[PDB]
Amino acid sequence: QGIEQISKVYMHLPQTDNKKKIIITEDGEFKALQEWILETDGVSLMRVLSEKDVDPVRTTSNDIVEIFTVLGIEAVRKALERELYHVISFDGSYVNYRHLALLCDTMTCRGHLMAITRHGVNRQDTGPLMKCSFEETVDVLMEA
Amino acid sequence: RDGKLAKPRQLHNTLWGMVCPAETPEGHAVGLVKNLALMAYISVGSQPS
Amino acid sequence: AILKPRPLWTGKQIFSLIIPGHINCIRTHSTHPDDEDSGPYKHISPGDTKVVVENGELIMGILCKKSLGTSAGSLVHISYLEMGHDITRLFYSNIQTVINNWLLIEGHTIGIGDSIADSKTYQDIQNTIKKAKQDVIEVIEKAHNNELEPTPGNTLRQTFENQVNRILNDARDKTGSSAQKSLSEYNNFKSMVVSGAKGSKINISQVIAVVGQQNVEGKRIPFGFKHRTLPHFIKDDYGPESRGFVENSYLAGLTPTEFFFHAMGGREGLIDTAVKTAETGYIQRRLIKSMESVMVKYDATVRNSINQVVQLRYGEDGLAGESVEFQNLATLKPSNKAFEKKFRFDYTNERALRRTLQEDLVKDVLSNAHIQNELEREFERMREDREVLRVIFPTGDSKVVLPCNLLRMIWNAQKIFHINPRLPSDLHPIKVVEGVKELSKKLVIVNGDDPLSRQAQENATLLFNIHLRSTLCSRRMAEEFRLSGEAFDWLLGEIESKFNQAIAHPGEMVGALAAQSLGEPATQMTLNT
Amino acid sequence: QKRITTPYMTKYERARVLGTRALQIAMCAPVMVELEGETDPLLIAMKELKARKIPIIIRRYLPDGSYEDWGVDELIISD
Amino acid sequence: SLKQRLKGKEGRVRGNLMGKRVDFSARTVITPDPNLSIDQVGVPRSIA
Amino acid sequence: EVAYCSTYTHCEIHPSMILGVCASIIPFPDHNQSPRNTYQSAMGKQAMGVYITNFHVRMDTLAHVLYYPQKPLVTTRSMEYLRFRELPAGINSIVAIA
Amino acid sequence: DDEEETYRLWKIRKTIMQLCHDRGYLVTQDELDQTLEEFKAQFGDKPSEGRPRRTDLTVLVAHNDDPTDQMFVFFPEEPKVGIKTIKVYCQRMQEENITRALIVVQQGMTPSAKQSLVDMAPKYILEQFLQQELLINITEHELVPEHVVMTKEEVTELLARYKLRENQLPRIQAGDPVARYFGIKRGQVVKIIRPSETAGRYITYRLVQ
Amino acid sequence: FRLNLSVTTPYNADFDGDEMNLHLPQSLETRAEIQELAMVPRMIVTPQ
Amino acid sequence: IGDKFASRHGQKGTCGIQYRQEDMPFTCEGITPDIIINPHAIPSRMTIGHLIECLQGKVSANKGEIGDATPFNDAVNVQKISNLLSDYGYHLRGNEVLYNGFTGRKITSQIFIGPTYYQRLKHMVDDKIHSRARGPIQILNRQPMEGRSRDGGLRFGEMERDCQIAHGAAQFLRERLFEASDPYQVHVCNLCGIMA
Ligand SMILES: [Mg+2]
Ligand SMILES: [Zn+2]
Repeated sequence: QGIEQISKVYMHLPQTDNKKKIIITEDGEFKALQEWILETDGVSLMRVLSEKDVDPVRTTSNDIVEIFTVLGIEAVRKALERELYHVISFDGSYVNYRHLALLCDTMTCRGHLMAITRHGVNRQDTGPLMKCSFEETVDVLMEA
Repeated sequence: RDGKLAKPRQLHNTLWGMVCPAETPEGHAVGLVKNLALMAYISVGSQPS
Repeated sequence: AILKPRPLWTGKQIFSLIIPGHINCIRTHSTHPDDEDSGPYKHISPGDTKVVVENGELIMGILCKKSLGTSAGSLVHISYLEMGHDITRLFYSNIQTVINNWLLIEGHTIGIGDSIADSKTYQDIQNTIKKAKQDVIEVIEKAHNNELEPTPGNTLRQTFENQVNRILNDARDKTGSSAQKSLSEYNNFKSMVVSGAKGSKINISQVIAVVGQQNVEGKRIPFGFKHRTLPHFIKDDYGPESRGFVENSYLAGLTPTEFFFHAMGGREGLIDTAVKTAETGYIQRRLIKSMESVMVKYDATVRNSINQVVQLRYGEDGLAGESVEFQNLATLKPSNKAFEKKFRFDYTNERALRRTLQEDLVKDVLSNAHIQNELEREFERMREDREVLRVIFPTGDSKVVLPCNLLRMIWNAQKIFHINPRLPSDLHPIKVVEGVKELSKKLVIVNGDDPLSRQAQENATLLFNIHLRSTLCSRRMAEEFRLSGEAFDWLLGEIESKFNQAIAHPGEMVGALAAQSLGEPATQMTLNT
Repeated sequence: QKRITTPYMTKYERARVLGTRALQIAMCAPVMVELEGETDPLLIAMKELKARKIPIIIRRYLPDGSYEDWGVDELIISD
Repeated sequence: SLKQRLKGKEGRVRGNLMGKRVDFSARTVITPDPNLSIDQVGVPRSIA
Repeated sequence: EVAYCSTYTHCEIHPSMILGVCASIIPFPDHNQSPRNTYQSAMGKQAMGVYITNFHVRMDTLAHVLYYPQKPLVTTRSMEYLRFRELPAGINSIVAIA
Repeated sequence: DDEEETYRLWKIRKTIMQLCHDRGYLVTQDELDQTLEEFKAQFGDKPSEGRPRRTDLTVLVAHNDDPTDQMFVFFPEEPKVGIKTIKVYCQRMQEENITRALIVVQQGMTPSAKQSLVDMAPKYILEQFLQQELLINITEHELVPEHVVMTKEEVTELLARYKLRENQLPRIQAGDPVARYFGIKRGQVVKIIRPSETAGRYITYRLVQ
Repeated sequence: FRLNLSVTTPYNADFDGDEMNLHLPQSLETRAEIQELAMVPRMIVTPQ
Repeated sequence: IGDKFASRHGQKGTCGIQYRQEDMPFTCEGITPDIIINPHAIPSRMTIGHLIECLQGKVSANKGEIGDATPFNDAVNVQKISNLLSDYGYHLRGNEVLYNGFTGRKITSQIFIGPTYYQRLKHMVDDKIHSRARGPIQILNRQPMEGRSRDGGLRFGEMERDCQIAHGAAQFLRERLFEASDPYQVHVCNLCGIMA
C-alpha cells in the first residue's frame, strides 16, 4: 500500500482555528469546525495530491523546493512568506510585514530560488570590483 | 575548542564525586576544562606480577 | 483633591502634570480580572484598574509597564505620535526625576520576610506534594503488571512518560496556586512582578514552593551509569526522586543528589548561550550583505543596484513602517442583520433620526429624496466592500495595521470643540457623504492621470478606504459621534496631512533596514526546540 | 513641466541643505535674514530655512537618466 | 607572495579597505547618572 | 524499617566533598540557582588579596596586594584545609539592600 | 484493474478541458462538468479490453477569436514513445493542417524523441506532458495566484508608462509548471494578481526568459 | 562615561563593567547630518 | 567610581557614586552602611544564599562566634537563626528603621541591613581608558598606528559600516573611512586612465 516516500502519517483534529475549517454560515458568521488531519514523515507531494478523498486545493508542504517543483514560483513566494512568519511568531514576537515581503521578494525575483549563501549571490554578475571582495579576488580581476 | 557537539560538553552522571559539577569557564571552552573534587585521588600504577 | 481637615494632594494629580499636551489613552493593568468588564462596576474601578488618561490627565487607574513600557499604543507612544519628539524627551526625563525623588521618601527593599510563607500555606503545600508522589508510584506498579495499552504512534514507555509529565505539571500548578494566594500587599517580590520592572511568576514559585524538574537533552535525567543515575539509588527504578524532581525550594535548601541534578540543568543552558552567540554573528550578517543594495528610488519604486525592479511600491502599499498603528475594520465580522442595523442609516423610523439630528435637517433630507437615494447608494457601496473584505481576510480576524488611528482622532475632536453628546446637534448627512468623496480623491500614492496608472492608484489605497468609509459611515457618526460642522473640517484636514506625511521617503536604504529587522528574530529564538 | 516627483522636501535633502548652507556662512558668505545676536553658523542656517530664503537648487535624478530642478523655496518643509 | 598578500581575512581588501582603524575615538566605562536628559552624555575632563 | 534497601555496601564520609576548590568557599551553596554558582567559581579567581607571604622578594610582574584583608564571619568547614583564614581576600562590609 | 483506469481517464480528461479553456479556446459548457458516470456511459465502461482505447479520447478544439487556428491533443498507447510514433502524429497534423498539438505521454519518452521535437521550430509546435501531472489542476491550489497573459499591445504600454526597458522586469523561466500550463514562449509578459493585507490587491509582472 | 537609564534598553547595556566606544564628528556637514538624522530623541519608535 | 566589586554569590557590579558619612542613611544608633545595592538584583536570578549569610552574619558579630555555612547541614534552618537574633533585641528578619540622611525624616519602609563579605576584582578603570586624536601613523600604508602613549585607534568594523548605511548618512560614512584614515591625492591622465 501507500506512497514510498511517505513513512508515517498521524491523525488529529485541531483545537486552534489555524488548522480548523472556517466557514461563513448562512447568517454571515465565521464558524470554526474541527477536522481530522494526516501529517507524515517524508514528502512526495505529486502522488498525494492525485489521491481520492484528499483535498487538492489546500495541500501544503513545508519543503519549498518541492513546492517549487510542483506548484510554481509564486507559490514559493507565498509559502516562503508563510514559513518565515511561522518561525518568527512562535515565541510570541512580531516583525512587520514590509521586511518579510522584501526578503521573500528579493530571494525569488529572477525566476529561481536565489539562496542566501555563497552560491546564490555570487552568481549575480555584478561589476568586477564587487566580486573581488568576495572570496575570488585575483581570478575575477584577471577574467575581467 | 569550537565544535558544536554537545555530548562531550554536557555533565555526565559518572562525574559524581570526582569532578566538580559547578566550576567551569564560559565562552567557547564550556565543559572542556574541568577541576577535580576535593578527595579525588589519581592512581600511579604498579606491576601485575 | 482634599481641602477641609488638611490640604492633601494625590499621586494621580501630581502625575497628571507630567503628561504633556492633551492626549487621550485607555489601557489596563496586569491584575485586571477577566470577569469585571462584563457586569456592573465597569466604569468604577473597585481595584482601581483600567487606566483612562483623558484630555491630558490621569483620571483613574494604576500605571505599570503595560502603560509606560515598550508596547504598542502606550502612553509614550501616543505622546510621540501626537506631540513630537522634543516633547517626548522631556516626558521621559520628568517621569524619571520626580519618581526617583519621591522614591527616596517611600523607599524600597527585598529581605527574607518577602520570601517566606505562613504554616497554614506550608502544611497545605506539603500535603499535595505527598499525594502527587503516591500517584506516580501507583502508575509505576501497574506498568510492571502490564495493564497499559500504548496509544497509536506511541510505545509502552512514551505513554507512561507523558502521563508522568502531566502529573508533574498538575502538581507544579497546584503548588503555584497555593503560594500565589498567600502573597501579601506589603510584599516586595509581588511589588516587582506586578510592576513589570523585574521578575516573573515562576521565580516566586521556585523561591517559595518548588524548584521544579530538570531535564537534559529535552527529557528527564538519564541513566548515566548502567540502570542508575547516581550510585545511591537502586537499578531499574523509575520514580520522581531518582530522576530529578526537586521538591524543595530555594529557601529550604537542596539535598546533595538534587543539587547535582540542578547543576546539570543549569549547565545545559550555559552551553546553549555560547553556541547561540556564534550562530547569531553569521546568519544575520550574511543576510545584510546579500540584500544591502535595495532601496527606494524617486519613482516610489524599490529597485536594486542594477536598477532591476524588486517591488513597484514599497511594502506593497507605499508607506514607511514608522507611523502605522493597529486598527480594526469592524465591517467583516458582524451578522447580516446587525450590519443592516448599524450602518443602514434608514430614515423609515422618522424618530431615531429626529432624536439624533436637527429637525429641520431631517425634514429637508426626507423632502429632497435625492438625499435618500444617495444614502441608500452609500449603504450598497458598503455592502460591496463587506464582500471584498470577507475575501482578502478569509480567516476572520480584524486586527489590521494601517495609518493614522481614527477612533483616537475622532475622540480628540470631541474635546477640542467641546462636543456635548446629550443634545441632537447638527451635521447635514449629505455633507458627510461629499466630504468622504473629496478626501478620498485628494490622497494620491501613484501620481497618474492615465487609465493604466489610475487602476494602480485604486488598487493601493484600497484597504484604507474600506476602513475609512467603514468608520466614516453616515449613520455611525450622526448617532454615536454627534459632531458639529466646524469639527468636521478639522477632522478632515488632519486625516489628509497625516496620510501625506506617512508616505515612505525616497532614498531610505530599505534593503539593510529589512535585513537587520530579519536578523533580529534570528536572534531571540531558541537554539534547539 | 512634467514633474513626477513629490513636492515635499525629504528627510535627507533637509540634512544636506542645512549642512552646506552652514558651511558657506562660516566662510563669510552674505546672510539673507535679519538675525539678532546670533553667532552659531548652524543656528543661522536653520532660521533661513524657516523663512524659505536659502539660495540653493536641488537636482533630483530619476533612474532613467532624466532630472528636474526644484528650488528650495518651492518645496514643503517636512518639519 | 603577492597572492598571499592580497588574499582573504586581514589582507589588503578584507583588512585595509573595508575595515580600517579610525582616529578620534575614546572608550570609557559607563555608570548611571539620573540627572541627565536622554539627549545627553557626560564626558570626563581628561578625554575632553 | 520499611526501608529502601537493605544490602548497603559502602557509606559516604560527608556529601560536601563533591565540590572543587573555588566552589567550596561559597556559604550555603545549596540555596542559589545553579548558573550562579558557576559564575562565582570563575570569579573568585580574580579577586585581589595577598597571594604569598614572601611577596617582598619576588619581582613578579603585575602583582596586586590588599592593605587590610579579613577572614569571613560565615565560613564553610572545608576552608580550614585550603588556608583561607591565613591568606584571605576580602573584607566584611555592612551592606544595605535599598 | 479498470475501475482505477476508468477513473483516471475521466479525471485527466476533465483537467485538459479546462487547460484549453484557459488558453482561450472554445469548449462547450457541459464538457467542463462531465461527471464520472456520464463519461462511463459515453466512451465506455472500461478501457481494459474495452471501447476506450486511449484513442477515441483525442480532442480537437478551435480558438474563440478565429476558427482556423486549432489545437489537437494525442494520447499515446505505448508507455514510452519512440521516433516515428510522433511522426505518425506529425503526419496526422500534416494532413489536417493543424500546428498546435499536445501529446499526453503515458509514462515517459526517449532521449531520441527529445531530439525529434525540438527540430520543427517554425512549424508543428508540440507540447509534451506527463500522465501524472494532469491528474490535478494546480491553478486552483491555494498558494497559486491568478496569472493572465498580456497581448503585445499592452506590454508596450507598461514599458512606456513606468519608462522601463524589458530587461528590468522580474523574470520567470519557461520550465515551471505554470509557464507550461499556459503555453508561454520566451519574450512574453504574464500578469499576476494577488491580494495582500496592507493594500488589498497588488499587481506584479513577470518576463518569461 | 555617564548616560541615562531609559537609553539602556536599545544598547542592551548594563552597568557591571561594560565599555562603550565614542566617535566625534569632525566636519560641519557631518555634524549637521547627525543632528538632523540620528539623534536619540528622533529614534524613539522603531520601523522594525 | 569605575572599580568592580563582587560578592560571593555571583553579583558583580561597578561603583556608581560615593557619598560622605553625613549623607548616607543611618540607623537609630548611628550605623551607616558601607555599600548599598539594588533590590532588583535578587528576584530575577534567585540568590537566596546571599540573603542568609547577611542574616547569619549579624548573629555572629553580636554573639562573638563565627558562623557555619557547610552546605548540607540540616541543622541550621532560618527559624533557628531568626530566633537567635530576636534575643539580642533586633527584628527577627534583619529589617531595621533607617533615617534619611539629607532631611532626617524616617523612611516609610524598613531596610534589610547586615554584614556580608565582598571582594575587589582585578579590573580597575585606570587601565581601560584611552583616546586618540591625530596620533602617529604607519609608514608603508599610512594607516593610524599605536604610539608611545599606549593609545591607538578603535576599529570601524563591517557591522558598523552597515548601521550607517541604513541611517542614510553618506557624509559621516565617508569621513570615518577616508578623511579620518589615510587621506591621499594622486594625479591621473585624461585620455588614458593611468597615473601621471
Ligand atoms: Mg553586562
Ligand atoms: Zn595619458
